[PDB]
Amino acid sequence: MIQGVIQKIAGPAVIAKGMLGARMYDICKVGEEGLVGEIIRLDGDTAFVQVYEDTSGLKVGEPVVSTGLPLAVELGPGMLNGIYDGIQRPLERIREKTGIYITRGVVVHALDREKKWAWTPMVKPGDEVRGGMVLGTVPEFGFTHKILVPPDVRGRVKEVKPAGEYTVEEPVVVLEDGTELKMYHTWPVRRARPVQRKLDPNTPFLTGMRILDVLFPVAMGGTAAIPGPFGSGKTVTQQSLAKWSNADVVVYVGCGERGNEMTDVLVEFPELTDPKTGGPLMHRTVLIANTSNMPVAAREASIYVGVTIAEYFRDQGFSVALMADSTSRWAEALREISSRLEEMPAEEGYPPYLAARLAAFYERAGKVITLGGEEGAVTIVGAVSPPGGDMSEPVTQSTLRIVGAFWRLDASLAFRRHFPAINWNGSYSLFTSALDPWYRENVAEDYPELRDAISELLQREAGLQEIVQLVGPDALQDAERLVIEVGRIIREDFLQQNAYHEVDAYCSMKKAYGIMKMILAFYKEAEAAIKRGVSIDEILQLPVLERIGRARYVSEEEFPAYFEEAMKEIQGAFKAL
Amino acid sequence: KKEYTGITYISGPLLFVENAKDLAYGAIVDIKDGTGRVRGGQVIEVSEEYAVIQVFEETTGLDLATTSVSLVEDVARLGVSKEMLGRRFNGIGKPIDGLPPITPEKRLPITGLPLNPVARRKPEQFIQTGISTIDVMNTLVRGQKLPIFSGSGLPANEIAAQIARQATVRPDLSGEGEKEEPFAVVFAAMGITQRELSYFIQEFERTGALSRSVLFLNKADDPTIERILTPRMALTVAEYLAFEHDYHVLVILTDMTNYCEALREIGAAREEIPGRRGYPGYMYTDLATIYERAGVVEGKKGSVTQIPILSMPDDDRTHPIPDLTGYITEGQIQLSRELHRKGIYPPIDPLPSLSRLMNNGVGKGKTREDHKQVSDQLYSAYANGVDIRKLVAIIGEDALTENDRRYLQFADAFERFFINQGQQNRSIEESLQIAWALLSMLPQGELKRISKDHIGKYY
Ligand SMILES: Nc1ncnc2c1ncn2[C@@H]1O[C@H](COP(=O)(O)OP(=O)(O)O)[C@@H](O)[C@H]1O
Repeated sequence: MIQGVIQKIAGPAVIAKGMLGARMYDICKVGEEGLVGEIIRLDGDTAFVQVYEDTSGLKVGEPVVSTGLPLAVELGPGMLNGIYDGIQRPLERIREKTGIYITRGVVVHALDREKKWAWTPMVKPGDEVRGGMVLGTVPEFGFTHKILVPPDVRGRVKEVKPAGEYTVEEPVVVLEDGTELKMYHTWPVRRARPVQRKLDPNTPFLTGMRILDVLFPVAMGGTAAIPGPFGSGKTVTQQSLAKWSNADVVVYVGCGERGNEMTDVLVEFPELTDPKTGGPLMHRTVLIANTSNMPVAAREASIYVGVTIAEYFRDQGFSVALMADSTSRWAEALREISSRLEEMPAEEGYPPYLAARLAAFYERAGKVITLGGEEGAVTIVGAVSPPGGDMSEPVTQSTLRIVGAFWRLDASLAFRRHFPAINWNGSYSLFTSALDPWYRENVAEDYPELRDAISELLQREAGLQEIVQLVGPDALQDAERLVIEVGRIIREDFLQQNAYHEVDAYCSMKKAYGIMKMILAFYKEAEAAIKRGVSIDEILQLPVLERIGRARYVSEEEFPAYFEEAMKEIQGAFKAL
Repeated sequence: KKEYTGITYISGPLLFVENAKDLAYGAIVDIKDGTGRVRGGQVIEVSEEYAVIQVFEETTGLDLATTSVSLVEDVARLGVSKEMLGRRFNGIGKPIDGLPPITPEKRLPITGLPLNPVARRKPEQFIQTGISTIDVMNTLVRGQKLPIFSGSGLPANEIAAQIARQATVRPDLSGEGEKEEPFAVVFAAMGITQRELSYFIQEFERTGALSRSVLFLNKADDPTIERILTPRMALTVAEYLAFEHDYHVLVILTDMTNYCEALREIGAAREEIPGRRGYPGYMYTDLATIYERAGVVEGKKGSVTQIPILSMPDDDRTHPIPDLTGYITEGQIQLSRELHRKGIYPPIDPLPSLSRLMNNGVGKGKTREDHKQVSDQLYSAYANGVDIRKLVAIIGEDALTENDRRYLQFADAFERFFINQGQQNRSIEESLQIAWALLSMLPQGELKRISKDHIGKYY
């Protein structure tokens, strides 16, 4: 095909010689072991091998042979309930052939070749088709797992095997075109499979963290970003989505995140129930995990595969939630190549490509009608990590002003003890107006007004905060200390959930909505308390405050009536005193 | 043509190309591959050995093996036509509406040249916007550049596209025939999301005004190269409007943060050493030239307005990208959280904000007489009240004298109604009235900046 040998091997990169006719970015095998390569530069006939795994133990003058396909995960039915290396290798089988070591020199298959499956067809043979037109529905768990024409294929059918178990590899469709569709179909990664067309979004991506659903929120096509220094909950706020999002598929993938946080979701996740079936929640799950410890270059691979997976599922028709855990390391990874190939860099040494390969990523999708005429959403909420705390640093900032919905996760907040506390005096979402329809109808018809008044206090409260630190809470009188305290409670109780309290760690709108109406009331009547002639001073020390306190803890079932009880308790417990 | 092939050394976005001689600096060329798809690359750095061409896009697939390069054309550029005036176009200058291309009347060198100084005629005219506050207090004069410093997440865009459609110069108030002069809004954003891309097109088409405007809008993802030329396009296209036919243009570029984000990358690869805090040394210059498309030029009657709106990252006024501008553009109109948190729209502060040149705006014999003094009224009045609103928190309200106690209430009516203006459009004349009214709230015979006459006719 095209073959040469090692000329210069030193570091994760190598330079082979005796090569020509290569193409940019192409998988290869290097060393006697065979390891998985990439073409990333040419210079006459010598080529920079980028070598996906480790190295060590190599000699100069060993195989170097390309096949000339440029990366791609082979996508088809049966992928859930697994874990996948950076080139989608199922570690199960690996573990079964090794022991307890990720060892080089490994080759297996992406989708297992044994299991056969219950087929069903749609179209009759002797029919016409065009790109991405649905064909067969193999069932798969609580899902219905369709199969499409691989994009950019068109023609006319000629046979169709009827129902029964059938292999993954099998050609179960023949064409009058001499072509063959088999169950899966391989698709690159650098490209970006089209869809029928692009369209606006308006459906909220529910999430159940009050803080991500009453204040800042996200569109369905949403793109956002979450940052915060080390020890800030960065991971855990993606944990919750992975077990309380509201869609078909969580596709949690993290690159450069430790084992411990991964494996845990593989021993807890079996025993839980989804809000959309009742089954083991692990059905809507991917995990393409590729922890820090592993190779260098894999950290680059990793993401773009799970972007693609994000398309692949959307494609069938569902509602992708992809979230990359800790994309920033990716930058570091990219830049480690750089160093060795000698590319002068831009600030903070990142090679100038920060935008180049960022900006393509995040733009990707949301509510986009498919070739199949389904409603496709790509939901990404990117995690990032700065390396300082200085948000001024480039790789961070470049995220803003490429995507909307910015949440910032304050650092000094969290040292105390809340979670997943954010600064809402940093943060800002954009998506928040085009959510109004759905909210009105679905939730309550007066909700957005009732929320803006909450921000009315909340963002105004700093107005006083500063003056507190300029002359104490002393000599701030009473419409003064009203607010301070109201709001004090507003974050003490409306902004801090957990991810470990047994219940109360997920909410419906309508519940949350409830909590939120109370407080307004309490503000209102208090406003009329002091104006009438009494004082907050004791009002704080009313028993009824603490009822508003503990409040969040009761569950839904009780919730209506809980809430109704305070609805009595208010009007009496003001007028009396 | 057929020709120049055997390309050696391609690393990432750079590309060396075998012996050409034909080429020129600032040439642009077709790269062709092994699969028929074609790609473009600008001609930078060339010698007696090689030239340097730059893949615009991705380079996925290329080969040491032959896959030639076609010389497109000298110093590329584009033509123009009056036809253009309701279209949808991307970057370079291709039809994104889906209706067949233009047909010239000219070709235009896209390095925009620089004017002359004598030729320029001092501004003296006026332009309404249709937004209030940015006409009353600090008034966009005609043939003027000026920019809206936004914050990180305050909503620029909307406050953009309102002031897109809304404006119409009233020559009326000055005296002359109405349709002696028509209005062209030339608009270009960049780094727009699939999301953003749609908020424009929806609003634009709504009541429609696409039929009196030109589009240009270089998607976010889209190659970084073309980005660089992108504005220069819609700038030069603007010339052809006023100088060869007279028109009154309003150019509105957007998000020049992107302009530099994107910039840097280019320079970072093409070589140089970046100066202070990055932002490649020759920024000052490069940025300068994307602003000399403005002002009226004697004899000629039409002219260009710049409003380029951009966002800072450090939320300052010290980071260079905005700071820089602030030496060559002439004023500043910020947006604060404060307003916006409390929910107003479009939040444009008062006091941070001020157009240095605006004296030759509004006039007694130009467009309404009293405006001058309204402007220095509500400003200085305002700031006086914003203190009280804080200090009332330390002493209660039982220690405010009468005159001044009213200066509190002023603020409330100012903030709640006056700078809010939803989707209501207004006009310079209706707007001045409102103002007046509010000023009536505080005690008279005191607003001593303004002269007595006027108060004797309005209250
Ligand atoms: N929702 C929560 N409830 C309780 N503790 C939390 C919560 N979120 C975070 N924490 C605590 O704070 C820690 C911060 O999360 P961590 O895993 O360190 O995130 P990262 O290192 O990715 O920023 C958690 O490990 C946990 O101990």
